[PDB]
Amino acid sequence: TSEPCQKINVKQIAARLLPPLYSLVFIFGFVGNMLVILILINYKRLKSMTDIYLLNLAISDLFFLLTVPFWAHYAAAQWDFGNTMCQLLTGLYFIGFFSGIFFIILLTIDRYLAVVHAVFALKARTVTFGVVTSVITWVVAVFASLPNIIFTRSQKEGLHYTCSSHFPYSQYQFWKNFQTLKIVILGLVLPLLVMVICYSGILKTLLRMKKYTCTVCGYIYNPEDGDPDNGVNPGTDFKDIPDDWVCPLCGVGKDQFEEVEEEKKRHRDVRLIFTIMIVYFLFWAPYNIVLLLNTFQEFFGLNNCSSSNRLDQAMQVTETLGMTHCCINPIIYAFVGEEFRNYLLVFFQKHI
Amino acid sequence: QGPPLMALQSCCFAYIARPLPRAHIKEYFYTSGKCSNPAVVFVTRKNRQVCANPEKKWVREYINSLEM
Ligand SMILES: [Zn+2]
Repeated sequence: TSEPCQKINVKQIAARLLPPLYSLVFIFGFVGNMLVILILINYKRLKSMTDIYLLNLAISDLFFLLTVPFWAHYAAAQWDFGNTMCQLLTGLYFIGFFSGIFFIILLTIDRYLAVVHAVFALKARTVTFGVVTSVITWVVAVFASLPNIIFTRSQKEGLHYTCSSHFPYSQYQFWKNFQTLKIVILGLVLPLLVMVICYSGILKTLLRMKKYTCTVCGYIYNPEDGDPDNGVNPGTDFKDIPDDWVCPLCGVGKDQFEEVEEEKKRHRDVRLIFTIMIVYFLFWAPYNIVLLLNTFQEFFGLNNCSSSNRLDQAMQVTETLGMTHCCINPIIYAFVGEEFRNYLLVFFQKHI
Repeated sequence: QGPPLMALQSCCFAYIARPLPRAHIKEYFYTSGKCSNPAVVFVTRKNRQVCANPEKKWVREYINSLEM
């Protein structure tokens, strides 16, 4: 009677599953992000605001990764590292976390500016400003992580040692809400808002009439002013040109025309930033949602032993999913980015 | 909302009505911030775990004792 509510199964299962998984994550993630950092510094050489944010984003994953072996051991045994190591690692973890989403947001805005406000982005997308922005962003990520550090302590809980947050019981539900909202607003609402705003500005610009160029002679078809002396009314989409039409200079068919470099590069640069952002929401939105359910479990009537145990299973599964994300971004670069896969090939050629 | 694996931690949904024999209590800990309810857990010489209300005067007095 009046005993704590046991999640004895959930714990014991977690102790077997998580350590190898986190180990695999730490393996793939470390070599993946180290590779990314090596390529950005030595092969792409950091020449733009984008390379700077991609660099910092990889650094963000490494802060996260450095803590993973410890969480892996914690799951496998208990908290053997003492309190100061508990507060430190919790700090690194949330710094990794917040800086992670902040640079994804900065990537999104940096590309937004390039596509929608091209003229303003001239002096604004200076590498200089990329750097100061990154510095400020790290500072902020740290202040955002401070409360989590201070609320977190190692303690002996009967037989086992833990590393956990505790909130003062006098303002218990206040702090729970504060901490949960801080994670959910910054980790979910804010980047959704950015995504929505930015991608309506970008899709707008993106589906405007695209310029094409002849592969043989290099003639450029500008949709804005068509081609009058050969019967093509200005403002005609290249698709809307009669098929019997040929290149005014060399006379090849539309079959030998491609999109101009600046247009395909733009399509590529938008595909990258989009994939990163939504893959982020794939791996982390479940955790945020379950975090909301737990914090207001009394509101949903989930605050009993049996219900909260199912809630706890969900929480651990989705937290773990989120944890695996710190190895996903290099994988994305390998299957989405043409720049990375090629530089990776040169990386191996340089090994021979 | 904190470091990983807080889901693995136990929570209280009831509090003991009357103070336990001070003689029989060995240690104490607070339940995780993940928990719906704030709670103190006392462990006994017999290593039973019993949830108590942190707001109660006897509980805070018990906690103060275990520090000294
Ligand atoms: Zn031509």
